Amino acid sequence: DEDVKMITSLSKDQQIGEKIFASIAPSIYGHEDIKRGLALALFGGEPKNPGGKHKVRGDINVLLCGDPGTAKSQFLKYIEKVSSRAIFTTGQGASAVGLTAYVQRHPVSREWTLEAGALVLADRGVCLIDEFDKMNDQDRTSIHEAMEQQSISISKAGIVTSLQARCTVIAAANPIGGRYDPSLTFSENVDLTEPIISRFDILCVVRDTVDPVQDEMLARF
Amino acid sequence: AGTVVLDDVELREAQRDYLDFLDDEEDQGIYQSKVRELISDNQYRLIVNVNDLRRKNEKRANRLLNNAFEELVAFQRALKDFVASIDATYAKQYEEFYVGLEGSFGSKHVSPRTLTSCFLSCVVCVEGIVTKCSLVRPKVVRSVHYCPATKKTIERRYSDLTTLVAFPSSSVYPTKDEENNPLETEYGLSVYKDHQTITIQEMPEKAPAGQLPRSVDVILDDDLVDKAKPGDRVQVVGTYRCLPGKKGGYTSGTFRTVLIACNVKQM
Ligand SMILES: Nc1ncnc2c1ncn2[C@@H]1O[C@H](COP(=O)(O)OP(=O)(O)OP(=O)(O)O)[C@@H](O)[C@H]1O
Ligand SMILES: [Mg+2]
Repeated sequence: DEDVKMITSLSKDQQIGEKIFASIAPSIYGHEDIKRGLALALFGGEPKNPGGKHKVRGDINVLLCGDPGTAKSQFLKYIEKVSSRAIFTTGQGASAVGLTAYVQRHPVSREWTLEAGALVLADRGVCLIDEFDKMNDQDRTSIHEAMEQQSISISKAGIVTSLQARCTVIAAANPIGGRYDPSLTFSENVDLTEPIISRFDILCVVRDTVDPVQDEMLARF
Repeated sequence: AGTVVLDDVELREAQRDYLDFLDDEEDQGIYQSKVRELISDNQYRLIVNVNDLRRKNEKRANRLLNNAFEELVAFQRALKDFVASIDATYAKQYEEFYVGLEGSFGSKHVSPRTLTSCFLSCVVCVEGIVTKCSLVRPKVVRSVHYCPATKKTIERRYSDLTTLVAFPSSSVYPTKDEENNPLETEYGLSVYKDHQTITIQEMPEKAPAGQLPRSVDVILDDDLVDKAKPGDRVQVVGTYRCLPGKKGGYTSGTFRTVLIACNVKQM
């Protein structure tokens, strides 16, 4: 009850937006623009569908491309910590949660289960993918289907289903050669394809450059 | 068992009806030449159109489709009578002859997915593909034994699936004489008949997309042993019956349903 009044009082403050922007990721120095974008990504928008004909989503996807050592994964860890419903997965392999739905006998409970991917589990939530370039064919296909149609179709073991995938996607990746090239476009620097990049609303580029003062401050922290 | 039956209106009338059905004297029927062909070819079963029977006698067709075993027994008795009538010499070779069925069954034309308990004990038609087959195995019908100690030979008769339910008194193989003199089995004089089991699955072209298939199990008797092979598309007409489980105290109440073929057709 009083929490609602406190929320309204904080809203009455004229600089609440900057407070929220600076409130994200206390443990990461710099990258203020990334935090500002993640603010909008977390708060989100509003879907619109006039009748049952024209669906427009309100989820703001985020893509990060960075040189090694820029702490891309720490942002995803913080987002998972803060978000009420957030799923984390990695494309390199051996992930705790898969990225594709399948029907299997669970090793522990020994029961016949339908395990949907991380995309399905995060209904009205956030899905985080690390090592975005390392993903194989199946993961890329499932991600493309979930981002463009916002639904996942399953036809396996006599089961035919369609499941809702209303989720916000945040991803991190590294350039092709291991270092970003300012003389080439974003698409030429990244292993991903243009249709996949086109889905993301916000693209962030983190380029490592030798600044003595910034390096000194980062080392101090 | 000394129990015998003296009168039975239904069975006698049904036998008379089949006798009139298979006469073909005052009619354009062909079954007489069919029987002559069977005698010529040494085969011992007949195929009769169901639609023809319904046209000639609708009540008999209705009863046969609704009730199978007794009507089939009456058919076999009538075949024995007419084979004896035309040529009694040929009827000596075989114990009993058999009847096949053919024609458009209509509502009873049933897919392996749509076979239900509603069609139990009736004659059904099914279209499918063959997936599993088993080796041909002989089965004993009449056994003959000889006693070197007393120079006497005996014979025992077996009837297991002829009767619906069997008991431990039957199906016992004799090995000793009344005075414990050993008996020697003489395999030449005994009688055996072949036996096979196959499995039929609903064709993938007909099954609904994305759904698992359903299958039926079929038993092939002595005549129809080699008529089927795996990977083949066939149509089977036959009875649909329950399978008697072996003796026990507590039963869960679930039977096994097995289709006993009478006609197998390569479409
Ligand atoms: N601005 C920063 N503030 C705090 N720690 C940082 C910062 N930049 C880098 N680091 C540290 O650098 C280390 C590099 O590991 P990290 O997993 O964060 O890298 P990454 O950017 O995800 O790299 P990769 O491209 O190899 O996946 C981490 O221990 C992280 O804490
Ligand atoms: Mg990382």
